[PDB]
Amino acid sequence: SHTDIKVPNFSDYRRPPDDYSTKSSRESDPSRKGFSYLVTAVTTLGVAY
Amino acid sequence: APNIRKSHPLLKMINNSLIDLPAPSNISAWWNFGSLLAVCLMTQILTGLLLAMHYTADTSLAFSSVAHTCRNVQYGWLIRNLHANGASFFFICIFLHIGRGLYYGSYL
Amino acid sequence: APNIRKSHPLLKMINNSLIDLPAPSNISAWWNFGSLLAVCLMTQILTGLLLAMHYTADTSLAFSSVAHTCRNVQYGWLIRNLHANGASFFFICIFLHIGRGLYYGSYLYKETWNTGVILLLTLMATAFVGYVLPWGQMSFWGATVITNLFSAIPYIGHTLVEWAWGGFSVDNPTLTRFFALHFLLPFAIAGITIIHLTFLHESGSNNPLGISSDSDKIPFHPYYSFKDILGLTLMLTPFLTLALFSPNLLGDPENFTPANPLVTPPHIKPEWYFLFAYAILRSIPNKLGGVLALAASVLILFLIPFLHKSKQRTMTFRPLSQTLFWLLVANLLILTWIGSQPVEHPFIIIGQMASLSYFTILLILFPTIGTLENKMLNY
Amino acid sequence: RQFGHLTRVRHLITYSLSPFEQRPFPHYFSKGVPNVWRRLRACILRVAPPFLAFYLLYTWGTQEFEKSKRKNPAAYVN
Amino acid sequence: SRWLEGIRKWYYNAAGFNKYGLMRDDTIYENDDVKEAIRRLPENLYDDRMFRIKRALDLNMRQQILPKEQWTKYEEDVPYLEPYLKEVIRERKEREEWDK
Amino acid sequence: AAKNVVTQFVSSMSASADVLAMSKIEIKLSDIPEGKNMAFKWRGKPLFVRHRTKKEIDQEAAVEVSQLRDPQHDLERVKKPEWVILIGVCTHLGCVPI
Amino acid sequence: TLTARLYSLLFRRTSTFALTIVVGALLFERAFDQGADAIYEHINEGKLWKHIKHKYENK
Amino acid sequence: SDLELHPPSYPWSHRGPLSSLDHTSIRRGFQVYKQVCSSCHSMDYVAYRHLVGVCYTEDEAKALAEEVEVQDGPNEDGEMFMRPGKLSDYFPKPYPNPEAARAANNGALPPDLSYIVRARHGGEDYVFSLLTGYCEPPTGVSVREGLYFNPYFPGQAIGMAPPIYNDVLEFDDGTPATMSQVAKDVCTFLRWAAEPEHDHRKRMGLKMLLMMGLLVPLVYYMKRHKWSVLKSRKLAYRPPK
Amino acid sequence: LVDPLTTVREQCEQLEKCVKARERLELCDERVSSRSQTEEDCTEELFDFLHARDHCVAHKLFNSLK
Ligand code: HEM
Ligand code: HEM
Ligand code: HEM
Ligand code: HEM
Ligand SMILES: CCCCC[C@H]1C(=O)O[C@@H](C)[C@H](NC(=O)c2cccc(NC=O)c2O)C(=O)O[C@H](C)[C@@H]1OC(=O)CC(C)C
Ligand SMILES: CCCCC[C@H]1C(=O)O[C@@H](C)[C@H](NC(=O)c2cccc(NC=O)c2O)C(=O)O[C@H](C)[C@@H]1OC(=O)CC(C)C
Repeated sequence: SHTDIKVPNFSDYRRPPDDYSTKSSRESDPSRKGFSYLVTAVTTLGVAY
Repeated sequence: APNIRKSHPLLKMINNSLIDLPAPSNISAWWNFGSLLAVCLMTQILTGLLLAMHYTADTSLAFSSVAHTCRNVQYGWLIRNLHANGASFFFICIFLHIGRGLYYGSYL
Repeated sequence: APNIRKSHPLLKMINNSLIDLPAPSNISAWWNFGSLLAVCLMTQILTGLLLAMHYTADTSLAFSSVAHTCRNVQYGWLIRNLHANGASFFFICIFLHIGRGLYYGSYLYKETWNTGVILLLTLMATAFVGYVLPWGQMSFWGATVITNLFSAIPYIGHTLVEWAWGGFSVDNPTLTRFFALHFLLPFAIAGITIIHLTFLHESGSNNPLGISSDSDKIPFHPYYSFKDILGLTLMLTPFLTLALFSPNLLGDPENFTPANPLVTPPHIKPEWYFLFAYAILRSIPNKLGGVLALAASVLILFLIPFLHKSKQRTMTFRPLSQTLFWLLVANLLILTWIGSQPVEHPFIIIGQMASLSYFTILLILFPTIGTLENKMLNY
Repeated sequence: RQFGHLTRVRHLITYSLSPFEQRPFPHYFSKGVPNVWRRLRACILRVAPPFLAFYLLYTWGTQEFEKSKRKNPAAYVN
Repeated sequence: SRWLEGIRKWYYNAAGFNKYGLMRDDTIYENDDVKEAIRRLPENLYDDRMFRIKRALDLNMRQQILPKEQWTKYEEDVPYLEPYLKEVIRERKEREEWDK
Repeated sequence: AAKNVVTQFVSSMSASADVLAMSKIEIKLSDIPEGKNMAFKWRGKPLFVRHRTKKEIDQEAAVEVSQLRDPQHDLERVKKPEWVILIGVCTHLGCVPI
Repeated sequence: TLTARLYSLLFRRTSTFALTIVVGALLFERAFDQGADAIYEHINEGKLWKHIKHKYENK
Repeated sequence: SDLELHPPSYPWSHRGPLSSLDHTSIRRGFQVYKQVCSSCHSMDYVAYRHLVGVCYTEDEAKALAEEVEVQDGPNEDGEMFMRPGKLSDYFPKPYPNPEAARAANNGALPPDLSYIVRARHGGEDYVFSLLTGYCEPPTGVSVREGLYFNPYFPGQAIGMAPPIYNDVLEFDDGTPATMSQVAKDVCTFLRWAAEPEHDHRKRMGLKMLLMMGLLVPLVYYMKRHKWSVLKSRKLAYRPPK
Repeated sequence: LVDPLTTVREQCEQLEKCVKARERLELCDERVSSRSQTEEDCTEELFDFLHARDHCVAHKLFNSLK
């Protein structure tokens, strides 16, 4: 049917060790984005130069 | 499409800007100015491209070069003449083209 | 449309060729080659346009001018370096781009492919000129053969040349009229390239498996835009490395000696990105044959689409033709070596040989190993 | 060709995670590097051969040439 | 002396298109004939093929393949389209001949 | 109209209305001893003037004229066999023979 | 906690982000150069004119 | 016989993709050119102007260029006239024209050494060798009247007599003016001469390399960051039955 | 004043290869200057020497130069 459907396990498979249930994904990633962004922020920077 | 004049990426453009293009029935000469402007753009690019075949951009040679390009190159003189004048026919048409456009509010 | 990215005649084009363009999900680097080719077209047009700001097309001033453009103009030296090398990064990417296309039968998008050839041809053409410009020993003598190379065409030949270049011998005129072509041509490449992509878009981009991709296809922007910016920096680093560390690494030094109409350098090795066909030309002793060989040496790409027999598009599942392929890519890397090599028995033969496998591998082997593999599948 | 007119696709459930909720890095040393080799070793025996062959034909060719240059101690023993 | 049978088996695993997990026919370039062929396919097999292709693509796009297990075995490869495709072709060849 | 405009803007290149005729040059034959070849600056392309040896002249005659690409005996191409003169321009694609 | 402090304050508002790219670039420049220049020069002690400028300006 | 000898590689002080030119050495390299080569070897693409800030001082080069008079523009009565070489003049030509030089150098044409280093495969390595490397032709081999054997030169017969021996000059800095030594200094010069950008060009290369290093990964993350949406992804075919 | 070159060519002229070469030459030399009519030339042999000599000449020469 459709109830029989699940989002498979992406845990270790991918997922940063700040994401493995039992605790808000929020508060956590609103830190992670900084990083991935940090890079970009930098690349942009490096590029400017 | 059995058409082709419409089923070909390139070919369509043409049969869509020169053939099949809907244009108002009533249109004065003041509408040619533009198609002319093109012909200038061409006549200029063609002649000048060809005149550059003999130009020598450099103070000491620059002036003469042209003279040479005229006196020495077959019809080189004709090329120049045509060029310097296309310049004008070019500005003329442009000046008229702007006219027309101004007084038919094509500027809309 | 509240969109705008789609409601604006100009603006749409962009958000229709860089954003929103459906591209296959699975695409190897061999797909960047092209976006790169562009960057070359640019780097070339930008630098050269800028280098022309100092060039002085005229025998007596031509050589020096460049030197001046280097020694005198701030970073003028950098500009040159970059330019002469873009030439290569340009031919490299093109040479790879053609590779990829060949071995994924992208040549099935025919038009997009045929236009491609034209580009090559032109890129080969424009690069021929321009190199004449600095008017070095090479510049000159290249001008004299390549041009004279049209000697072969009967009736209209001897004449077409004594016109090709200025009067009756590569001299000042030929130079000025070359600069012009060079200054002009690139802009043609740019145009055709537009025509090239147009034809493409008509038919989505290929994809390495050679099977429909509608099943997947991702929005060009988010993905491939980045992927290009990346590949930009990747095959940008080498090209720059060269230009800042060993510029003339690829550039024959013999050309550092101003032209002498009287003495062609013993050891005239054409530019690397030309050697293959070069070899082919000399290994077929007959003016005409020599030229003819050459003619088809490159003008053969036009036939690849007709010399396709595999029931499958790409050849990732065609291990047979697959190695035949590298037999080709190497058979090319060979012709090249044999091109940068003087004419003696150790070579020569090797030459005309590879300069035989070349054709056959294309004209015959491929299509044969082609149908064959289909039958090894009951097709 | 644009989007929404590509293919009649039925019954394909796909699950993907935001890039910020997953890690781009990825899993090198687990699936990463392994597959790399899974490939060097897969095509090495299909690519390298011809290149190798060239090499030989290159060396051979060069040596021989460099040889045909040196004198035959016996082109004149007298 | 050497079985074409024995051979095909070779080529099949050699082509290794089954490593992605898609039948022979799932590969044949899509030309006019095939398209018409596939357009004649029963909806069952169609969606089947689709997914197999999308999966194939998804793999390919990840550079990774299918576990040694899931590869499809030569003898079990299902020529799901060859039959339709053939009629097609002859249908055509029949027409092409009649128009002369 | 076109026919001409074309012809016109086609000769707007061929030739150049600038032609010379230095067809006349004086050479001190003693500048070229036996066995060597001197090159001269002549009419837009090089000019070869050579002093041939007894042997040189001898083998050039012993040449298998019938088996030649461009059959011509040495003696029908030069007046004084000890003296051979040529346009230092290769016929293939225009380089200077060494 | 840097990264978090950063995001919230610097990378969140597309308005801000940019602003740090700029002020950042200015800093990266100034620093990258001095660093580069030094790395370079040092790898060439006593060879540069800056280094011999002195036998007509001492050292 | 197209038989030739290929020049051995010397660890020049400036070979390193990151190593500039020993400006001190060029200074001498200059002097050796000025004092011994600039009497046969023209060097049209350089000019005292350059030396300033690279191996000489403004006042140094100025007085350095005074050292030569140059033919200059028309009078009022219009006539070439000589006058003190300014700072902007180009290194003096030894001969009014080539064929003039050829008539001064036993029928040979001493090539201009502006781009010599990069006009001959081998550059300095070649040039150096060539200079420091003459000798008696082995047997059976005979160089004709006016030429001088030098194995490293194609034909082995050069029209240039060994132009450099010990002491030929005296580097005012107190440097053993040995052949090997001077000949070195001439080559390091011939290099800068051929491409003044050298240093500026490598330094640049340095930075260029530190940006690739820094930029490419950054965008690589970004490329992966963005693709993870797909790399991660998972399919599944769920028909009803 | 002594040229570090000549000194370093002294040492080098002694390395095994030079000797095994310098010899190879010496013979040829007096092998050709011993006959009246011979096309042989001891160039090749000469190079082999040089080639080898200067090779180390380089590995060390620039050490004594300023
Ligand atoms: C001064 C230190 C000096 C250098 C350096 C030098 C070098 C040099 C080169 C590299 C060449 C030849 C390269 C080639 O393969 O053709 C060259 C050529 C000639 N030179 Fe020289 N030379 C130096 C000094 C001098 C001096 C003072 C004279 C005049 C006495 C002189 C002359 C010539 C001549 C002649 C040649 C011709 C070579 C030929 O065509 O055979 N050089 N020099
Ligand atoms: C857009 C149209 C063009 C304009 C408005 C134009 C106008 C001019 C003008 C007025 C001059 C000076 C002519 C004179 O002395 O009277 C000129 C000169 C020249 N133009 Fe153009 N030009 C145009 C395009 C071109 C093109 C496309 C080329 C080649 C790329 C070109 C190459 C030259 C050359 C060779 C000269 C120098 C010789 C001469 O002065 O006649 N021109 N052009
Ligand atoms: C399509 C790409 C281009 C190619 C393939 C190309 C290639 C070349 C090449 C190889 C040379 C010789 C460089 C050398 O001496 O090593 C050259 C020279 C030159 N090119 Fe281009 N060029 C291109 C575009 C341009 C453009 C767009 C212009 C300007 C319209 C330009 C202007 C020049 C100039 C000024 C020279 C002379 C100075 C020099 O030799 O470096 N080039 N070009
Ligand atoms: C003028 C320079 C050229 C540029 C800038 C250019 C650009 C493009 C680009 C970006 C694409 C998109 C997909 C890809 O990157 O591979 C493309 C595709 C293609 N180009 Fe070019 N191209 C050029 C020259 C050529 C040449 C010389 C050939 C001729 C053999 C060629 C053949 C193709 C083919 C077969 C495709 C379509 C199939 C596919 O993308 O998988 N292109 N080209
Ligand atoms: C391969 C050839 C493709 C054809 C390109 C060519 C094409 O637009 O051709 C016409 C339609 C164009 N004018 C008109 O359509 C037009 C429109 C309304 C009324 C009239 N007549 C008045 O009574 C017109 O004449 C005219 O102005 O030329 C342009 C502008 C263009 O060409 C220019 O880019 C060329 C420049 C870029 C060199
Ligand atoms: C105002 C700017 C408009 C943008 C023009 C610009 C536009 O087509 O930009 C991309 C899409 C084009 N390549 C691709 O789309 C592309 C397609 C499939 C895969 C990849 N990536 C591989 O992984 C691609 O990168 C790339 O090859 O540049 C062309 C060709 C054109 O630009 C050229 O005319 C410029 C020349 C004429 C000077």
